[PDB]
This record gives sequence, C-alpha cells and structure tokens, in this order.
Amino acid sequence: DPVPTVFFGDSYTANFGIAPVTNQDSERGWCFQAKENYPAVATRSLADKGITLDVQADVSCGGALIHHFWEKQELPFGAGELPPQQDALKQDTQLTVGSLGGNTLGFNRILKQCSDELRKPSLLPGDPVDGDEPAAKCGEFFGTGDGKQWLDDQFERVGAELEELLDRIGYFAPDAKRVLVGYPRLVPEDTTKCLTAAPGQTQLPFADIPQDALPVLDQIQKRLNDAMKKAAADGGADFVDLYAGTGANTACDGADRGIGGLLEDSQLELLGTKIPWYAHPNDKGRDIQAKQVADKIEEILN
Repeated sequence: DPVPTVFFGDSYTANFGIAPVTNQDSERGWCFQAKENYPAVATRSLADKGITLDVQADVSCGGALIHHFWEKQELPFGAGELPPQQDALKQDTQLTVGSLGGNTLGFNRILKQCSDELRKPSLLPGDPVDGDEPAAKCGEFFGTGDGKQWLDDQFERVGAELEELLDRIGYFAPDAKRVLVGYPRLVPEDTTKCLTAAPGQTQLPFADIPQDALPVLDQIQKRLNDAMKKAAADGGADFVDLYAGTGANTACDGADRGIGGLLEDSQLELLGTKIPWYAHPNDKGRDIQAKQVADKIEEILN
C-alpha cells in the first residue's frame, strides 16, 4: 500500500549543494532542490524495507521561511513567485515530512553578521542583523549587545509560526502524520576542532568567523532545536532530532563531517564555478538525514 507523502521545507530538505538539481531548467531551478535529497534517499531505503511511500510532492526549496508554508515564495533575480507549500497537501495525504524554521530564526543573518567574507555577494539569502557592527565583534553582539534581544524576538516568532505550521497541516491533511526534521549539529562541543582545516581543504570550516563566536552559534542552534521539539510535542507532530546524534559529524569533524564548509565547494556549478556549501549537509550529512528520517517513519508506521 502506497502511503501518500508530501515533503516540504527549506535548504536542509532540498539539500542545497547536492547536484544535480531537479527542475534545472524551470523556475524551481532556484530552489536548489537536489534530485537526491534526504527525501529521495529515504524513499528508496524505505522501499526495500518494504515501506511504500507514494510521494505526491517535494516542494522543499531553499530560502523558505516558515510562513512560506502559507505565503508565496519569491525566488531570486525575478525567477518568480512560488505558491504556498501548503498547496501541495491533499486530504488523502497521510504523511508530511520537512524542516522549516532555521530561516525564520534567520540563521543566515547570524552567519553574515559574524563574517565579512559572507557580507559580500553570495547566494546565501539575507543581510547581517546589525550591518554596522563588525563581523569580529559578533560573539558579543549576540551575547551582550542588541543581538541578544534580537534573538529573543525571533525565537518568539519562530514558536508562534511552528505552531501555526503544525495547525495548517492538521487542517488540510487531517489524516497526516507530521514529522518535523530538526537540523544536524553545525559546531562541536569542543570548538578547538574548528581551528584546523578539513583534510584537503585550504579554508577553515567556518572561514572568518571569530573562534570565540563558535560556542554562541551552537548555543543558538541548541535553542532552535529545543524550540522545534516543543513545537512538535505540543502540536501532535513527531520530531527527528538530528542535532543530538551529529555531535561528531559537524562542520569541524574533518573527514567525518556531514556539513560542507562555509566557503568549501559544493557540487553546484553556475558558469564554470563551484558554489560553496554555505554550512549545508554534504553527502555524508545527507545520508545521516535520510537514515534518521527513514528510521522515524518506519517507527511511526508501526
């Protein structure tokens, strides 16, 4: 029996950096939705464990905020407007899986805040929160400065919106089992490991980001992790806690890293160029995601 399924989400579901991309040539070209994202790979793994997903839509797309689940997404350069991801759900939809939230928190603006390299033109959406404060001072800015309060505001919007996201699912796919996928760990518990460049890399995992800024960045992912877990417990969703088991597959775990580096090259080629990972899962990190996700679904369908 087919399990009608809809895959939704942001750059961690679409798997920015893995190529080839689906819709290469059409407007959804700018979602940077790998053909082989954790959704594709989980589907296959599940199939040979005999679980048959009949995938109805995979509308993950990069840069997607939580409210793009219910508002139009505007793709860069005039690519166009994509319709609300809620539009993919059907009443007969029985399983919904995706990660949404990092962008509403605005983890991209926290990266650019801590890095002037990142403050120049890049395909990473967003602006520094305070573009006048200097990259270097960023571990203060969010720990003691104005950033500290900007964080609690964002975190308040994030909880209200995940609750709302959980409720439209419940409204439109009333029979649907909801799986919220958490983000894997970016920085390890021992930041000193970030101080070395990964085997075969010339740049550091997090480029020009002050080493003192790394533990704040984890503090802030921990939080977002907890916000997401709560959101799901309280909304009747299941959560795939990727952070808790990626403690040795971070950005900084050398060749066991599951997060491609900030400036490291993805597989994405735009004119004769690799576009960097930008802190997104890599092949290893995408296999963990697929595995952990395939694991929960199986659990949940039994």
